[PDB]
Amino acid sequence: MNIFEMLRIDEGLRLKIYKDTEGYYTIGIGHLLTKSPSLNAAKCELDKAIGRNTNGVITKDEAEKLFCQDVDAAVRGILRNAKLKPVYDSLDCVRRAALINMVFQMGETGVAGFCNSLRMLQQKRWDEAAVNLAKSRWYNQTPNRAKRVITTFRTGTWDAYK
Ligand SMILES: [Cl-]
Ligand code: NA
Repeated sequence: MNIFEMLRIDEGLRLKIYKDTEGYYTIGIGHLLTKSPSLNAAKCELDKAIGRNTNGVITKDEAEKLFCQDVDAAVRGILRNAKLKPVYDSLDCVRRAALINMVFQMGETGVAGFCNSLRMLQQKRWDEAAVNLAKSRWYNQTPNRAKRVITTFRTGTWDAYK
């Protein structure tokens, strides 16, 4: 069990363009295509991201390649961010996955704005971090996923993904 398996559980897999929980055109394993309401714009982004004329449908291999790149981009966003890197560096491998999961879902800037939660995580105040992380739009809008990620921070185990 690892960051790829964890996000595959949380994001699912769709080979045709769908809308994410915010209503944004998405494909694959949670690959955001655009925030524009135009499905044509989403199709351009898809074709640009895949390197061929897709007409809104990709293969599982293409979805997994986007997923590889997206996980890498989440880690890169963490490592380049002055607020996120010290937290990441302080965490064990399982909790690092939980932080990557948040960045994959919400982006570097959004997660870097959890300033109190980030301090509690760095100080290994797990129960207090868990309570603070739930005081968020994130928890309220996607509570089942947030609960799994928070449980991962609270326990340092994969128990919520079993
Ligand atoms: Cl959810
Ligand atoms: Na939707």
